Amino acid sequence: SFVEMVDNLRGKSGQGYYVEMTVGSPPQTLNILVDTGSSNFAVGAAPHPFLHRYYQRQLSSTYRDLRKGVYVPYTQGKWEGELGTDLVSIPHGPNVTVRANIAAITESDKFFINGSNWEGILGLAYAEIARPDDSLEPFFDSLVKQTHVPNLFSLQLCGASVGGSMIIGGIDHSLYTGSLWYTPIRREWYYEVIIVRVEINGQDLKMDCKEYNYDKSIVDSGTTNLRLPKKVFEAAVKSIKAASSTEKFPDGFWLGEQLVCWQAGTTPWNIFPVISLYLMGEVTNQSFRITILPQQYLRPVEDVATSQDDCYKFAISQSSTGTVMGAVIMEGFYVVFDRARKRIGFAVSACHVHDEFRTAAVEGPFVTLDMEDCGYN
Ligand SMILES: COCc1cc2cc(c1)C(=O)N[C@H]([C@H](O)CNCc1cccc(C(C)C)c1)C[C@H](C)CCCCCCCN2
Repeated sequence: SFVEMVDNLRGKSGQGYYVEMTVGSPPQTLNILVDTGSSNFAVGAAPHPFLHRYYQRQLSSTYRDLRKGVYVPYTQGKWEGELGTDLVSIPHGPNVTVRANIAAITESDKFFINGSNWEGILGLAYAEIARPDDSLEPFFDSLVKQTHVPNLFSLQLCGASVGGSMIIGGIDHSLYTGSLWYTPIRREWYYEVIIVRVEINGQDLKMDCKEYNYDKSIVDSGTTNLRLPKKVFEAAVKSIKAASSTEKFPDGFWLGEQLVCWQAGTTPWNIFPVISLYLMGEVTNQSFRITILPQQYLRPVEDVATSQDDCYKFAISQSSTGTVMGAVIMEGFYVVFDRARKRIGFAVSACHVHDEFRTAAVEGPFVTLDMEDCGYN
C-alpha cells in the first residue's frame, strides 16, 4: 500500500523537505520538515512573522500538558517551548493515529524561514540525542510501539520547486534502479556511518581514514550541504580548484558566500570532478561507493540580477563537528533507514541527476582492509 505515500514530500531548494501531518482533535493541518539529523517533534504554537499557521493546543480536546519546558539548539537556529502530547496522523502516510510527544514552540531564533511553507519539524533519529534528555520518546519510536508499522522508513529526495517521497514502514521498489547497498549504523543516536575512502575524479585523497569520520559522520536530511572536517575540506577544495582552474572564481565562492554565473545553458560541468565516498559494507573487508556529480554540489540559486544566467552556490562547506551527508548528497539516491536491522541502504534513485557523459552511481563490492580503524574514538 506504499503507492499512497509516493510524492508526499514538497520543499523549496535550500529550505528542507516537508510532509503534511495533522495534530489534535479535531485535526489541525501543518507542514512538518523531515529531519534525520535530530530527534524532537516540534511545531509552531504561537504567532511568528514567518508562520502562516500554528498549533492551537486550546482547540484540541486530546491535548495533554506535560508541564515541563524544552529547548533545542541546532547548528543553525534554535527554539524553546512547552512539552505535551496529542494525537498525530499523516494523511499521505499509513492509516494510523499515534499519541506522540509534541514540543509546542513559543519562541525561536533563526529557525523558521521567511516564506518556507513549513511550520514544524519531525526529528527521525534516536532517543539518545533527544532534548531535554533520552526519556522523551521520539515520534517514530511511538509509531512503531503503538501500531503494526514496521521499524523502517525510506527517503527519496529529488533535486531542483522540489519534491520527493517518504515511504513510512517499507521500501517501494518503483523508486530506484539497480541494487541496494547497505552500510552499518555505527551507533543508534544520529544516523552514524563510517566513511572508509574518498576519491575525486578517481584519485585517492590518501588521508588517514579517521580524518573522514573526525569526530563522526552522519546522514542528515535536515542540512543542505556536504559538510566536511577541516582537514578533509581543505584537501577537497584544493583538488576541485585544480580540476576547474580553466576558469576562475572569487575566493568567496569557495566559502559558500558569493554565487557564480554563466550564460544560460553554458555551465561547464565537465571541468568539475566527481566525488566518490566509500562506505563500510555488511561483510568482512567489504565496502561500496556512492558517486556524486557536480550538479549535486553546485546548488542552483535564483539570479538576484536582471540577466537570466545560470547561477550556483558551492554546496560543500567546512565543519568542526564531523562529516554531514546532507540533502545535496541524498538527492538522486534512494536511502533506506533500516532501523530494524541497524543499517542504511543506498541505491540510484528514479529521480536521478543527468550529466551528459557521467552518471551518479552506487557500486560494489570493493575490498578494503582494516575498515574498523576508520572509526574515531
Ligand atoms: C552549513 O551548515 C549550516 C546549516 C545549514 C542547514 C541546516 C543546518 C545547518 C541545521 O542546523 N540543520 C538542523 C539539523 O537538525 C542538524 N542536524 C545535526 C545536528 C547538529 C547540532 C545539534 C543537533 C541536535 C539537535 C541533535 C543535531 C535542522 C534545521 C534546524 C532545520 C531547519 C532549517 C532547514 C533548512 C536549512 C538547511 N541547511
